[PDB]
Amino acid sequence: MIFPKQYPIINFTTAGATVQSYTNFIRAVRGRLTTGADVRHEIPVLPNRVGLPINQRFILVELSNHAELSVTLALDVTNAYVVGYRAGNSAYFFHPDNQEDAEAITHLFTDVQNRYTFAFGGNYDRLEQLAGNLRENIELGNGPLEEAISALYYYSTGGTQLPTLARSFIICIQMISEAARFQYIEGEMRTRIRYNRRSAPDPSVITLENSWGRLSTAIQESNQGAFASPIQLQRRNGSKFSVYDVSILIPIIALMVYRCAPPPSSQF
Ligand SMILES: Nc1nc2nc(C(=O)NCCNC(=O)Nc3ccccc3)cnc2c(=O)[nH]1
Repeated sequence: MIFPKQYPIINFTTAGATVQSYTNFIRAVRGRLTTGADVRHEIPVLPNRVGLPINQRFILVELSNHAELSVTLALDVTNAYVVGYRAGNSAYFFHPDNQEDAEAITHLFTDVQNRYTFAFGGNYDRLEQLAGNLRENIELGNGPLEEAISALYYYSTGGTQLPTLARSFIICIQMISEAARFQYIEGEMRTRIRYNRRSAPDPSVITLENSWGRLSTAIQESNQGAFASPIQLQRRNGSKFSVYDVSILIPIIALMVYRCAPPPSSQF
């Protein structure tokens, strides 16, 4: 047999990548993460986890290498989170947050011979501890990505040490999930690809990543766009930047996590 559907796959390679091919990739990931059901202040909202059928729950990102290697990451559509990956005959999942997530990930990579669930979760704090480095000290760009794809591919066979695996996840998550979430972070990665120059993320990138949930909730709870409480971000040079309203974020955030139902008066 072969029980219906199967999750959408988007392909990207680091080999010969360009600003245009990376832009096409991120646009496609955003297109599979959202449905068009839910747009607030011109900003798409991800599907609500509540009642979402398991057949619509994930997307697959197949990454390949100039080294001719390929790994497939699985992203949860509710939050763009990388929940695990497959490399040939092994799959690995981060420790699930709850029982319902544990069941859901049994629907991924269902014919791999070897399935493992890490005993650690996949949040940045945990991965930074394992990597022995913070995000601010881990270079991003097309070279880091090419190297991360090889690292994930060789984990099975003892080639990749834990610290290097956790660093490689840190690279993938920011270059795929965070770029999908934020046009600003997609733009940061386009710069590094255009000049083929790797560099660690500056405070503007890091404070956006750390603030995604808070900004999603502040936008969704706003009064016609106005925040009850401002949110402080940082500029590139580390100086503070106060956000009072959704308006200044329209060019910056591309997707929000679903927090609250939209109040009457906005998709009519
Ligand atoms: N594996 C993984 N790990 C990740 N870890 C983080 C991370 O710690 N974020 C720091 C906390 N920031 C934040 O507002 N989080 C958030 C809010 C709602 C839903 C998901 C994340 C982000 N993305 C990812 C991700 O996309 N995949």
